[PDB]
Amino acid sequence: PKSRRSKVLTLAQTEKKGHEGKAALFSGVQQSLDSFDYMWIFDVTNMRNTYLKRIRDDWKRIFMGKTKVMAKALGHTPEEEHAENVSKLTKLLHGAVGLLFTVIGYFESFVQNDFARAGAVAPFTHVIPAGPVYSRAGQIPLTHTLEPQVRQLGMPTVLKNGVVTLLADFPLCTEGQQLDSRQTRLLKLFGITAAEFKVGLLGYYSKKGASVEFL
Amino acid sequence: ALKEYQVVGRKVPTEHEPVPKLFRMRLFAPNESVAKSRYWYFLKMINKVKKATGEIVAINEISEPKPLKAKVFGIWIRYDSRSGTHNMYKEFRDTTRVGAVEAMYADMAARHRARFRSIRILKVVEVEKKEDVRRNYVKQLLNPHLKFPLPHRRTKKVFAPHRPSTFY
Amino acid sequence: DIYKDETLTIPKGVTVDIKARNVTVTGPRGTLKQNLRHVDIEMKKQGNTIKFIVWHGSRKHNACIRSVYSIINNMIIGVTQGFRYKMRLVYAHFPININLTENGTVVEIRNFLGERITRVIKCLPGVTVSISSAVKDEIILEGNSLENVSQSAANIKQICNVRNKDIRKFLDGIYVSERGNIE
Amino acid sequence: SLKKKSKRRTTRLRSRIEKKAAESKRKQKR
Amino acid sequence: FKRYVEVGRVVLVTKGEYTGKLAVIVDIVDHKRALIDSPCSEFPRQVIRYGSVVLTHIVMKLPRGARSGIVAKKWKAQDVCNKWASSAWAKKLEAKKVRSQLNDFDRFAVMRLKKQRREQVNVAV
Amino acid sequence: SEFQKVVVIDAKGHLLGRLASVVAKQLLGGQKVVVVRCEELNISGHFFRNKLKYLAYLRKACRYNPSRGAFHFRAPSRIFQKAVRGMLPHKTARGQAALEHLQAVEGIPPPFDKQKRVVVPAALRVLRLKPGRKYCTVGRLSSEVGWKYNDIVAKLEERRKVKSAAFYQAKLAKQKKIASAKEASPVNQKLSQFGY
RNA sequence: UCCGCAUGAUUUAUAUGUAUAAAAAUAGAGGUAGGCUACUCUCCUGUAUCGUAGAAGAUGGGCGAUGGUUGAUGAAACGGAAGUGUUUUAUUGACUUGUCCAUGAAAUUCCAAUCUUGUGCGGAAUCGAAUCCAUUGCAUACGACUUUA
RNA sequence: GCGAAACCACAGCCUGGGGAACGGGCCAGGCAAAAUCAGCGGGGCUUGUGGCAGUCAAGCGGCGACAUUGCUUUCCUAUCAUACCGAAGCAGAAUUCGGUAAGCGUUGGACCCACUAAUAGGGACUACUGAUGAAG
RNA sequence: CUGCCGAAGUUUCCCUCAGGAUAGCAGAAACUCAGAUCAGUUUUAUGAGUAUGUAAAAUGAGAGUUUCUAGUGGGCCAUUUUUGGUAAGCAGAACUGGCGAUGCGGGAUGAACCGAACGUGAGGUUAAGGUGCCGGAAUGUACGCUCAUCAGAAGAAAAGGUGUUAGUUCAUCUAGACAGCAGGACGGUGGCCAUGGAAGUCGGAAUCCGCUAAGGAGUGUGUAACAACUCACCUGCCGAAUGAACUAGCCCUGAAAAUGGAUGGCGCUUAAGCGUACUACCCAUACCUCACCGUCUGGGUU
RNA sequence: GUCAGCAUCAGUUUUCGGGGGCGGAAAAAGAAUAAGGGAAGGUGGCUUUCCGGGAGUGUUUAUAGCCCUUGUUGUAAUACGUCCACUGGGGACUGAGGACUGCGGCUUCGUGCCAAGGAUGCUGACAUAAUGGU
Repeated sequence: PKSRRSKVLTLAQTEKKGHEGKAALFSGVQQSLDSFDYMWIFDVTNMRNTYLKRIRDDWKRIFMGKTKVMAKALGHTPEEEHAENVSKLTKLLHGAVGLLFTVIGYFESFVQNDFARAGAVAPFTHVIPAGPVYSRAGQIPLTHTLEPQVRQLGMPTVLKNGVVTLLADFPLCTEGQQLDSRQTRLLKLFGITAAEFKVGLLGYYSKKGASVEFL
Repeated sequence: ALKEYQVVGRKVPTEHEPVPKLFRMRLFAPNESVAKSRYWYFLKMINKVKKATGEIVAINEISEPKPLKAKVFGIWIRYDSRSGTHNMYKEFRDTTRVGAVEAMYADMAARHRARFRSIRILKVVEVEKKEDVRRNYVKQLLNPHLKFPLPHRRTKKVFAPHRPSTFY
Repeated sequence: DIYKDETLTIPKGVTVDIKARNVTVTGPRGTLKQNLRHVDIEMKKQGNTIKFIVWHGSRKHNACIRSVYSIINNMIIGVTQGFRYKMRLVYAHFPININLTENGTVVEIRNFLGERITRVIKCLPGVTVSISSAVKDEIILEGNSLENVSQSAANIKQICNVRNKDIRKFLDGIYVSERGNIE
Repeated sequence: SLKKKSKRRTTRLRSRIEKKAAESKRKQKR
Repeated sequence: FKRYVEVGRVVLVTKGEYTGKLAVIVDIVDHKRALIDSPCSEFPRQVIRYGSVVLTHIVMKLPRGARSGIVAKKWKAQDVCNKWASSAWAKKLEAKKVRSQLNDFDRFAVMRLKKQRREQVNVAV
Repeated sequence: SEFQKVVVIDAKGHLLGRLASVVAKQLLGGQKVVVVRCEELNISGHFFRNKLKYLAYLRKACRYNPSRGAFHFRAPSRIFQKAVRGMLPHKTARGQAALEHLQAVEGIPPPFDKQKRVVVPAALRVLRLKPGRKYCTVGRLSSEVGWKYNDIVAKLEERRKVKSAAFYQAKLAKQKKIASAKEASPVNQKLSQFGY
């Protein structure tokens, strides 16, 4: 009766609160601004939830929600914001940044490696030798039992007698090249931890000092 | 063509109602008699006042106060559908309230194959705030830099000698 | 709706003459002459941009404006980057024998599934077929027009279809592997 | 024609269509 | 194109009792009607359709919905007349109008001069 | 509006029935009509639709001795003549005489390619059918249901256009010369007050 | 069969000026000069363009241009889709408004050229076939058909 | 060469429609060129899906839709074969179901018994066939 | 031969039968009152429970009779009621008109549909229905809908359509809407019975928790089991409208065969289809003016 | 006799045109010209952007203007409706009746004249034709 895109439906029963969720995030941001101390601005990075879970463990609460939504709730103008000189803070307040309560040394030093994300530059020039596939670049003393991965690769790989075989040498990634989605997904099947989680501690919105530096 | 009439009517004075209240409504009819007939039908259906018991006290044709100012009208109507009950609201842009009603009537006879019988016009309103305009086609008309090629140019002396330019 | 618009930025593709619905798009790689008479739309060339304009168009008419944009973009890609199609032969028992004639515009196919019918195809104009050495028994189709290269890739694939057998087991034939560009 | 049938209803159909419409209206009245 | 339904374009009326007159579009009522006006006294400001006009090549700046006085002042200032007549299109129309008014004696005057004009037939050998 | 002895209509871009209706009226009006270039006539509706409209015409044939049955002419001129004939009272002597005043030919033969070809704006496709509406040419529609002279007529049309263009270039060269001499005469603007 | 006068006329879905050949698109085409062209200009139907002034088109003169223009020609070129013709022509004889003059029309005193036979003209040159009868048998109810004569 | 009679309102092409009986006359079409010779006698139904009871319940104004539970010669295509096609645990072969498809076949002997690729289901004077023939 | 008047089908009963009656109608002859003397009509008042009747204002007409005497005493069609009813039609009465005796215009054509009730003509104007051509009359004006591989000019019918256009009621949206992309889509935990192997995804109940901005004891594919991918859930970039349920108009489908065929034909597709409004035009035996024929009636006429 | 043309008339009619009243919110508009109000689909500018331009940007007539109310020109015109026992043309059909009255108006004070109780006047052509028959 009308040409329109058919919408897929499922039964998750986990629909987000939408406006209520945004209000809850704003309330949490206000409480985090009302927290005791340590005035951190750092929430997430390219790392998975495991790094976030480990970071949350070493604290007695890192959370940002929708970026620039907490800043909007606080208000860019100093009149709306409860803090001082937040007009310049809001400009710096962007991306995955959130308050915490547990620090500086751990964030500066402890940087665990993790699988790379798209857009970055490869730390090296990974090359996949031809023949049987090597999951960990020939570190197995990486079996050839990857029966379903052969159909799921798409790259120059054919199944020979139940063994995945790359007919031609396929360079997985090269240093200085932007990490494509296909390159990142292909590297996911391998042990390429070409990333390092970082943090941002430029300033601290202390209750008394109110000096959030731009370092 | 249609013309807009204000008709003021009331029932006959009597001991029960020595001074019956005046009832005035604006309604669109091609002529005087249709306006009175539509008035009696409307008052009977709405308020339950009989034609015999009443009489018209004033009928006046109303001209357009500004027949040269481009205006946008919103029309609420109660369409008598196959079920006899349906409501509508359509937007129009022209210079005369009668023009909007006339264009609405042709629009009804086209997109719903309606009659003069089945249409009951609730209210015709002048809308002046741009952001209060709802319909998409009229809103896109309101943009300041309107310009478009002459749509459907289409242009006895049979047997013309040269092929028509049919263009600029 | 009075005006549906679609905008196209023209790269260093040299000549984009648009006389009478006909576009002679010429780039560094070559020249493609295409006709757009089938659609009735406005095409305006303002310096570094091309404006696709539909006045008082229905949705049936309006849907053509994106298609016209897409095909013009495709031919622009062709005269700038070109189109490359890699097809990998699959043979289980009988090798598939391929012969190339007329700089690779005609393909001869032999010994497919043991058949002795000579499956011969003439590539659509502007399509060159070559056998690559870096990867064994796979074919590279090079050309300027995506439509002709893609259809030629389709023609070769549908020529060598397995018949009366199972797709489940007899999964032999020629399949398109990669769909990229020259650079 | 161009069709699989004839669009001109023969006068029998012009005859019994209206009466069977009349019987339909009588049925709703009942 | 060359003819756009613009607020401020002057159009040539081709139907109605004002056939041949020159007016300027002041407003766009809708897809099929536009409001037009002319400084010429005989022609009143009114709403005309698009089958009853033809678009000309002259576009003159004029603010939306200007009154009759402002439109006339802008028309006089930008010299719309004597710009329309400068075109060979207007000259062809005026030639047609005056040729319609010729009487029998003037037709014989036309007779004689163009026969004098014809007999020149001087071409280089 | 004014009659000639004979009218030669160039039938390129005219609709089949729209042109045949005007021609039907002019024939009974008492005027000889020659329709040329019939193989570019247009019919509303997409090609496959009209191909079915004509393949149903092929189905009508008397079951006894089909030589008695209806004769399904394939040439574009004959299809146009069928349209006009059905729009005439051909079962009389005045309807019969109207057909005899009608000539329908595919292409423009030498007897007529040296005369002016007028068109009928009441039947022109560009003034009747909305843009984007599917239509089919009679010349294509005949070359797919039996008519076997499409290519030769197209071949002869190409040669005729070449000869006709060469004539026009010569006529323009002469016409621009006299126009230069036309404006050169001074009496031009001593008659300009009469609009000529 | 025409020369040829006719001679009587027969005549016109004649005909009243039997006036006019680009091609293509209509969300476009065309024209100008200069070196694929930047740029200028044209369109908006033929109410146009060409011819058109005279005892149904008379008889003269002057002025002005080498023209227009026709009847008849003695020839060249081109046109095959149905070539129904186009053009080049030189020629002759006209006609000769481009412009200005003189003669004549009238009591027709309020409206009502082309077309061919025709029939013959007194002068030219022209000298075929088919069937029946007969035959054949490749054909055949009879016609017809295939042969011969 | 001799030479009837029956019969005769008038006539004789076809498709559809004309309340019926739709016809040879009417209407709308297809069309339509003298004179004859010899054969042949021709003349808006309907379908592929049962009945009782309860439960929902889109909803409307108590019903309530599907679902659930209880028991008992020519023509048509709606294609058998041949052509192609899509699916199936379709390995090959063989086969099943379905789609396009009426070009082309659908047999021989007393429900049977074989052949076969298969032996699928159905509707129903003029014309016809040859032969002369006058004429622009 | 022409002219004039002109019914009836059902009544009034009666019958053994067909019938008559009897009316009615059409008439034929005689005689009242210039009247409330009537009416296939309305109105007012009046009682009883808009209609009812009686009585009286409107309205048109000259209104009564007693007497004798021809022809008819069917049926069909449709409306309104109307009880029994069923797949479904069907039956039953009462009433109404029309038709029989009726031609004419229109609907292609037609016993009943739409107009119109007929002497011979002229002119003018219309009804119904029409104005592309056949065909007399606008290839008119204006606003919309519709594209159909067999569009269009109450029976299947209820339903279906990623056809189109309008509306109705709900949703998010520059705290970045929809989509598109990159990334996360977790850790107790391979929760518990169930088993060769079941790790959320062969299978039975919950189906809980820490981080939250989010990770469902899990949406599917899949693996022997794994693993992996996708969603459902969030975030980064991206910049503005977008999604859901309904109703309607048009179109498509909603089975129907057996020589070739019909909106009447040809054809038509910004109609020559569908709907509306507006003008102009076309013509009947109809209406109007005049002439003529006839009948009837009225006035005058030594 | 036959048939044509015009004129002035009468009857019926059809079709354009002009002028003048009168009516409505005493049309509504509008124009011109004084107040006040409002703003935009935001102009000058406006600042910021970007390729003299584009784009915005937020504003209140400035280097465009618009809308609303009131006054005024005004008591404007126009439009429509309606009426004129006001008026100018074009066209078609008909010409029944056959002294005399009458009804009128002009007259012209006797008389008459007249478009007033139904067509006459002027002219031409044709006669072996033209009409009218079969």
